[PDB]
Amino acid sequence: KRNEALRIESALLNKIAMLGTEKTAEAVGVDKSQISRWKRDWIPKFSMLLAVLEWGVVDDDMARLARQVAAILT
DNA sequence: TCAATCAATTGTTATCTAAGGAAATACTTACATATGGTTCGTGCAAACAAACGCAACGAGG
Repeated sequence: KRNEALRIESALLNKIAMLGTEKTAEAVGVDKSQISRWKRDWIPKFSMLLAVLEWGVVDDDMARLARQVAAILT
């Protein structure tokens, strides 16, 4: 669960970074500072919970690989 | 016939220099209320951070 927690934290932080701390705050309903500080404080803890809760999702690179394979075959 | 001087009792102070050895543990007021401090998540502005566009400069041709 340790490495799953690390993976989930990395995926979450990547999603926030891609969407944008400012944009993520605007969509969530908080201030950019709140997202910036959740990234430091709770995202690791929530990530460990997800690792235990077994909510891990497919890594996006392998997702792109699967999409490409499904396009090439079909 | 009082007091200056001996005499026994009481209290204070002293007993070498270094190196090793680690310390311990009984002896239980309780329930309620006011207040206030501390922790925590938030917002706002400030303070950094990335990545360009433009212009000036200074070397190359």
